[PDB]
Amino acid sequence: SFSLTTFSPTGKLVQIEYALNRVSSSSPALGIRAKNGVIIATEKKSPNELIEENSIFKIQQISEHIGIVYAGMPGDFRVLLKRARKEAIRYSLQYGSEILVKELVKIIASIVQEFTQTGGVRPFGLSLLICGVDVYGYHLYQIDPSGCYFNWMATCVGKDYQNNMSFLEKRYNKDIEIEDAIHTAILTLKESYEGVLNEKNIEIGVAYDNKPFKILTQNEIKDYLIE
Amino acid sequence: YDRGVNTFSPEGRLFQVEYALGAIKLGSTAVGICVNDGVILASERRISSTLIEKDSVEKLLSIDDHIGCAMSGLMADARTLIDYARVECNHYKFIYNENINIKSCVELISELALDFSNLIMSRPFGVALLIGGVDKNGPCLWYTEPSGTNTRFSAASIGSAQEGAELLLQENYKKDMTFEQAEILALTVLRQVMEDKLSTSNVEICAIKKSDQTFYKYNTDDISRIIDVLPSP
Amino acid sequence: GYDLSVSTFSPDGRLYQVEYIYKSINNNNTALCLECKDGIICCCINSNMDKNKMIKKNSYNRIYHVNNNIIITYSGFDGDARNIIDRARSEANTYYYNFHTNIPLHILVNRISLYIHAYTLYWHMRPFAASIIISSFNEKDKGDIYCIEPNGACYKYSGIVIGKNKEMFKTEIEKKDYKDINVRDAIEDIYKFILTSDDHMNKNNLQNLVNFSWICKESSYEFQNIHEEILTPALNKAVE
Amino acid sequence: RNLYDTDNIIYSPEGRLYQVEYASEAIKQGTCAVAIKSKDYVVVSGLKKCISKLSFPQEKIFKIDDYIGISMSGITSDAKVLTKFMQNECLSHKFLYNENINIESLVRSVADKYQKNTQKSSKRAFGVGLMIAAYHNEPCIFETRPNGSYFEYDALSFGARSHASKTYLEKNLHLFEECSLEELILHCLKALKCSLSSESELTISNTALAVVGKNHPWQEISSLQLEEYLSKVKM
Amino acid sequence: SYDRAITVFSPDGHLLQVEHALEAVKKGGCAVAIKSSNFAVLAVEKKNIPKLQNPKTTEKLIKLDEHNCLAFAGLNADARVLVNKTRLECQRYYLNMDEPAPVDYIAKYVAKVQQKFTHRGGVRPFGIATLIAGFKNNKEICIYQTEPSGIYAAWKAQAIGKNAKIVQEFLEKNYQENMEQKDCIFLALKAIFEVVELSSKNVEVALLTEKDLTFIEEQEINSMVELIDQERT
Amino acid sequence: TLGPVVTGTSVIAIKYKHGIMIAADRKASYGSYAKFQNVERIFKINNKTVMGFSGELADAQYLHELLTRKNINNLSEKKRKEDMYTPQHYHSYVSRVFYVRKNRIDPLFNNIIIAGINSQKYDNNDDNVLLYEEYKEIHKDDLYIGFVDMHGTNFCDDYITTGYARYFALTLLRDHYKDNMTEEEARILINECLRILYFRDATSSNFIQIVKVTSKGVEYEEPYILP
Amino acid sequence: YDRHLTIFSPDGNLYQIEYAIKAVKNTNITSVGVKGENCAVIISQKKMATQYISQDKLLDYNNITNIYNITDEIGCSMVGMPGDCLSMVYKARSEASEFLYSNGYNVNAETLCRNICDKIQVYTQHAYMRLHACSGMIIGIDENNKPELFKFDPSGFCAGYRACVIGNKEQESISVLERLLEKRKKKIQQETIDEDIRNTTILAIEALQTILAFDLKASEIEVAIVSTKNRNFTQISEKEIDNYLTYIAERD
Amino acid sequence: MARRYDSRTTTFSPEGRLYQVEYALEAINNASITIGLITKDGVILGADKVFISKLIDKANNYEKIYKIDKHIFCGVAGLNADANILINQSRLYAQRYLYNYNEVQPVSQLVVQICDIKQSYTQYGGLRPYGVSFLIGGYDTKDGYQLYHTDPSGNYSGWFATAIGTNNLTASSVLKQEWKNDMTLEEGLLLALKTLAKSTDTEIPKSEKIELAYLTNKDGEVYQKYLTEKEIEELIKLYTQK
Repeated sequence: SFSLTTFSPTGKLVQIEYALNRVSSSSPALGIRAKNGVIIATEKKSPNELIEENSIFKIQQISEHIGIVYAGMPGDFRVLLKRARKEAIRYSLQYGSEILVKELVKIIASIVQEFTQTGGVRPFGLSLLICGVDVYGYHLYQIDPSGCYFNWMATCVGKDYQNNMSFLEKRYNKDIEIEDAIHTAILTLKESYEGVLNEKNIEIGVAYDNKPFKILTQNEIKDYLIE
Repeated sequence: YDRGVNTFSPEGRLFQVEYALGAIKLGSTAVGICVNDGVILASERRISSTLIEKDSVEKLLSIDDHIGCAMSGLMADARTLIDYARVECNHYKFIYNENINIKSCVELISELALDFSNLIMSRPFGVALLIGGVDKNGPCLWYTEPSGTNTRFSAASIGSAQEGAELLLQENYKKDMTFEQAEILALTVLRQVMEDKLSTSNVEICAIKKSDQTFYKYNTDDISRIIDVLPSP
Repeated sequence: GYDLSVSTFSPDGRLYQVEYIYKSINNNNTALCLECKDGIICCCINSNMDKNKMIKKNSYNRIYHVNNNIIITYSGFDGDARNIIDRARSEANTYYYNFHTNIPLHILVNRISLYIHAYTLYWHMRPFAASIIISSFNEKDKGDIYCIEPNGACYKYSGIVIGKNKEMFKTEIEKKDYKDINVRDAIEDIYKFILTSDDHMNKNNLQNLVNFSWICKESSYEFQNIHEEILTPALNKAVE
Repeated sequence: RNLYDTDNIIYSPEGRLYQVEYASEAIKQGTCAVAIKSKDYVVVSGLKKCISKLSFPQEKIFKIDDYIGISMSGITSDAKVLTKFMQNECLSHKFLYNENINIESLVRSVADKYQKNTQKSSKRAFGVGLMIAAYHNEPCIFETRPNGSYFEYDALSFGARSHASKTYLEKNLHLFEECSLEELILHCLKALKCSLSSESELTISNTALAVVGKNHPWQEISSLQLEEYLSKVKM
Repeated sequence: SYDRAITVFSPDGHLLQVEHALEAVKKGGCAVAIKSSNFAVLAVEKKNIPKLQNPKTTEKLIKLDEHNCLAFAGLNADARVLVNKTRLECQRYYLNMDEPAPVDYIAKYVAKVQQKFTHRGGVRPFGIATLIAGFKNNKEICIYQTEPSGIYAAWKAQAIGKNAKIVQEFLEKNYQENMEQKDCIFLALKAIFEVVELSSKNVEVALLTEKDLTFIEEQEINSMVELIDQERT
Repeated sequence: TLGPVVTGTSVIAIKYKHGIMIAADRKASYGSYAKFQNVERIFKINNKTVMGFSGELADAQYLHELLTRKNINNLSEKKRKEDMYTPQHYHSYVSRVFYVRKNRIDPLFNNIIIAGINSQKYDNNDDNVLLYEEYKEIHKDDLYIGFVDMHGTNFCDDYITTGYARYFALTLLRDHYKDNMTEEEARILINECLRILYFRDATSSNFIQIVKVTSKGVEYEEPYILP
Repeated sequence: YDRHLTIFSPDGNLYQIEYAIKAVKNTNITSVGVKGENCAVIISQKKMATQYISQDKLLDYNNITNIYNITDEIGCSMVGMPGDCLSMVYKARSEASEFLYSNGYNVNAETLCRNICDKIQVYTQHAYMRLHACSGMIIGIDENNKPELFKFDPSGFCAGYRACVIGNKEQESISVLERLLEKRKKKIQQETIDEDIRNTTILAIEALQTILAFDLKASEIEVAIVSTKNRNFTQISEKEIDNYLTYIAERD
Repeated sequence: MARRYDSRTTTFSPEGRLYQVEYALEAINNASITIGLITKDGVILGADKVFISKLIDKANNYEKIYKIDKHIFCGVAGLNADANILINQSRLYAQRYLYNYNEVQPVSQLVVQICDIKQSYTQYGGLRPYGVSFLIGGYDTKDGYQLYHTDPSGNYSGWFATAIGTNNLTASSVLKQEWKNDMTLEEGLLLALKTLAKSTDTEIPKSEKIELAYLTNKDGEVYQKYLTEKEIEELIKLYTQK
């Protein structure tokens, strides 16, 4: 039991750097917040139709008002999602009120950070986006594999994410409608994607202005494909 | 550089124990002599300077009422054996009323000097004891090298110049020998391996006479009397 | 470069330190076990013990049993095998405490196969280096012979040789349908192999090196070391 | 070679485990010691080691139970550990029940103490082989290699020059049918003499020797009594 | 790692990871102890950035008990952890013995824990060499040096830290026996910066008596500093 | 193990010239209600030993499993017929079981009797445990009749009766037992003991099981006493 | 050092997992399972995995099966190293029984596959284990009488398909199973009521003859339907498999 | 065991330092800068925010100047990933002390208590040391306003004005000249403003990259942070004064 994550002579944790290069080469996820809600979206490259798409969806629900989406290793997501829920449940046992995002993230960040340091374990190879609604407002957090976290208006995490940033930087204003937020999110996934067949291969999860976090089903995505 | 502590050489010996044998060639060149009247142990003190109190530095400890001991190699790593023996030795005296056999007392030290092998510490010691006591079966004198091979000597020497000291003992020593001769035999050996002065500030004679069967170091008067014999100046 | 630890897969996928074991057990004393119309006969040719000339007459035995109706031989490290047998007896005892019935064969083999396999999964643990043959006979159902290799892989056979000369023995066992040849006279056919098919290191002086026992109708289907007064008539090997 | 050697888990590409094969030649560096099985008695003699002209000879023969005694050859400390195990095993059995520990079931309990030091990577296999000489119902001699393995024998030799000592034993069939311990002890002592190289120290009353038999608990052969045997050896 | 021997034996027989620890000590701050009839003065070296870094670092002159100095030298990171074990041990003894811990018991303890770490598995040896000034059961002042190897010895006047050889040879040639209150301070101050400049900000000297260790203020530290340069001129 | 509810009753184990003759009724009573009247209380734990029983039934079937699996542990590591566990061994082992529990306060209420032939002078070196001429004389010193009270009290005699016969059949035995009796002499003596018990002992009945441990094996039969 | 299952390669990959997946494909055992209307079927090649052991010489092939059944309702067809396959079945046979014990109803065909991939991933993240080179199918019937089919790999991945293949022919089996499943959908009869015998089982069988070009001797496969009206993961006897092997004069 | 793959993170070097700790100092000397000032009225703390894009919230949250208790706040300068573990921990120690001794923990008893956990990772366990070193400021009834600078090894040090982080030599250099011993809060802010500016070699800061807070006990440890709307007002005095 010894740490596999070691400081390189230049001060860079070479192990985290290697994990990031796996994050930055996965199917791009995406999240945007609006005045009345927050949107998280991800692209799922349409595979051979043998697979049932509706059983591998990446956007997952944490609690009543908190959803999640990742960009990286599917294996380390299921383990982190499952252990994210239990911590969310544990807070709800002690306190009646449903957990609030700003410290749900600190719980996860202090969990991902452990494997950055404790021995015999590699860091998580994924970047998460936790979006939710809370009495302090809407939220959209991102968690690096390193464990460091940021608060975002909107961001992209998967591959090709550097220009998708520049795409979103010029098509985002603080006062933006939730329906407008989608058409500035579908296009940025539509423009980034190659072989654009953006139907049955895209996942959308919405906050809906203090309604339960619902994932827009296949009916509710074509009608958002007017453009 | 890399190999673990439990690693056999392509010849058979362990590395660590054969490595530690270099260490025990460092400290005082103590000499212990066993005669039918109780054993005697003497050792040296090359005091570093006039500052050191010369009284808190000791080369000849006392494991019990009736067992002396001598040091070599890592002195710091040795107290953790003497202290360990001092505990088990009294532990033995509690459960069983009689004092301890040296063969048993030396045995339980050795069973710890190689506890690093794990059948709790993790490296072998760098010491070489010269334990000798007057329990029963007459006095004894043993030698616990780091590799745990305790051998019952009759007059052995430990330390940096033990090779030259074990030669003088191997010649002059005879089994039929009285205590008055035993004391001077040690000093003759030390006189031939130390620096200029055989004064009270240089030697550490202690003995456990078979009459009293109690440990008894020599003060400045009981030590100055011996040095006057001086067969060859 | 990838064959140091057992826990690292070789880039070809062929997990080394498990195939290296196969070389080891393929260089130890052979062990044979085949099924006859009445019962299972085993065999153990300790062909590597001919230097010693000081062994007791029939001390060294590899035909271990368990529950007095299941025969466990082996061919490999004499230590690693005995560790498994202790587990095999322990696995059978735990069954009896909990079910008041001797453990059926086709699950004892699994609970050993898991035990063998579980040691090939760690930095520290050294994988076992001994194949195992587990067998038993029933009157209602004819016998069955399970062979176990290092890293699990229990298989059911109807006759198997494991050890140094396992190859050309197998070509010689299948000459006859031993499932019809009786056990009583099947010993001689085994001797006609060991005498010739072995590495010429067992000639006319093997009453001590080879030791085999069966489970047949003569023993009421229980583990029975064969009395020497059966072996000697079976040494009617006068050939050429 | 250079790679498959560091730890005691790696199997060499030939299936040979080096670190137990490297600890199996520590016995080859131990002094000779011979055990001879009569029809009713077991005789063990071992040549002690005098590491210096002043040092007493070390110990080569140890007692275990009333009728069980051993004889190490290898790392002394690794031998001392197994004595305390078997001593604290026969005593336990003599306490738990009132029988005497079955000699075969005692060897297995010590022939599998080696293994648990072979499986793990944080333990080293014991260096010492043993000659468990005992009489329970029929005289018996066992040997346990550094790799977990044991056997029942009629004669032995360990290490120092055991090749020559084996020659005397591998040719002698007298031992079984030979009553008259006096003759057996001479049979055993001469075997040890064969190992002991000439132009060197000869067999003196400083070589360990002990017997155990029908009504004979494991007992040394006293210096005063062994002395007359040494005279019958030189002739 | 965790629970594995990291201080093992070099081919020459020495313990490398202790040998490096001694090199860590040399990269420290000099510390000096001086003995007298009953009082023991101590002076040390402090380096501080001017106008910042307020002098509350108080690295050396760690109080242990009512009457026990300590003026270490080496890794301050391995200082508080070492000291805080002694201050704790000073009390577990007082609780189980109902008397103040004698200095000779303390030095045995400090060296015990220091050597303990160079002997277990997966623990880095302390890179700190300490000297302890205190009173035994009989009221008798005694300075007890220590080294990360675990060895120790009393001293009439011992100096440690960066370039201990140079300061020590000065302290072993002009040491009286029963000096005055003022005389001891002057020898410590004169010696302490034979390896450092005369600046009175670097040296801070403290004095120990039967009761309530006293800290010497800047007044007579500066005034004696005014006397050392004129000796040098 | 808190209190006895289904309890056996007395057993008698004398030794006659051809071997042991241990007898026991076949009733287990649920308090004051003869719930079971065909229960067997004399089990074979070796080819040369039996094991008596009195007190609560739940613990024989416990102590039966302990011995019966220790027996096979022997039966696996047996090379010669002299490696078998003598009845002395069990009775010195059962004594340990009862004593070690007396260290705690769960005694497993019983009065176990261990009886068998403590010798190997008669060839039975082929153990057909799963499925199975003249008697030989036995020196009366090779027969071991153990006894273990639920306090650990253990000893051996020529004849040990436990449970409740210790007040009824013990008086008959102590003044009518002679060494080296014969087959029909022992049975009629025992039949004159159990017939005494059946008359005066409430928790005992007819339908005796008599077990003889002779030089050939362990034999059974089921008399029915005639008042 | 990419020897670890943990240290990310400089490009971010986990080279051990890719090695573990390779070892699965080295066994060259094909296992195909397809899902139908209220019926799921699964096949495997009923051969000993190609390993250091000698090839099929004297065994009794009535004891070499790549399909197991975790419970009376949930079957599976593990493929990989034969030692690891049995460990997966036993680990699966526990997670399914623990779930039943602690929840009072049978585990879903997908929760059981999701639990394993949580156990599977734990090996991947830590350094002192080894990847269980065992990827296999899991089939069963949920509480809604819908058939289920999930696939998991040496890496934790519980995607769950509608017609899946594991082995070494995934380069082409992605397409042969793709077009041949459309045929059943394309037919607009809808008169198939519990007609799984001639629509799903034969579809998987004629799917196997195309992935590997053998003629499918009846003693070289085993099929295990878990359709409704059985719901019990029964293994279909060889007397019935060879019936569908006679269905080459009119089917495919 | 797999000793081949070990790196011995808790072992010495041929000189006497520790490689992992010495490398951590390199890691914390590539992060942002953090400044601390002590005045006669209160302690100031300022740090330059690391900028990734304009889509951060940058309105209410910031990861350079955290909070430990009503009277103790710390400015991280190093790997922010593992700095939190010393925030969730150092907050406990300030609460364990209050739970035990029923008073607010003095700062100097908190620095020593958080360095020790930072220092036990460089002694044993074979784990990498924490790549974080951060100022701590607080007020006490014992000795008033206090500042403390810790290092990844653990060897902390009292201070009057410290500027750890990247380009700390210049920020220390400018601070060594213009810091009066006795000073005022409002005038204190502009000193921290200036040294933040010159450290990042810019005449005026962008007021969206710099973050400030102060304690200034008002008998309740009032402890105000700042919002970028208020920091604009501060730059107004920066042009006029400089």
